[PDB]
Amino acid sequence: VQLQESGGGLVQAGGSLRLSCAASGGTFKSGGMAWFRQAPGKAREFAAGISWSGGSTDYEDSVKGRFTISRDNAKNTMYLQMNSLKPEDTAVYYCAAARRFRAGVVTRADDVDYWGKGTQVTVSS
Ligand code: NA
Repeated sequence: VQLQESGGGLVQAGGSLRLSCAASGGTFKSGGMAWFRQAPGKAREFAAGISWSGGSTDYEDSVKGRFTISRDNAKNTMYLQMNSLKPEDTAVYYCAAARRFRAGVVTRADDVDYWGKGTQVTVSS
């Protein structure tokens, strides 16, 4: 499975941003998926996760209530809606996926088989 992020760049504090991730549309598919984010020289920290079907989600504590993760398995996409952006949201955002067999919410890098290249998001006053 390959993954590719879209969205990003310079965004306004207090605004919103939607990131998207394209996943394989062929014979190999993602299971659970997630967004991770990385501050400089830090590890890829979990931000939001979603089960294969989309029925279950989880969020890092500082984004709960502001971020929504969703997916469209018909089109092989996965989205992060990021509201009320904060300076602390500045990071490289990575799309992540488990193998299809692991259908639960992904919350740990140990369970991420497939990574995107990442998209930088810089929240400016
Ligand atoms: Na990529």
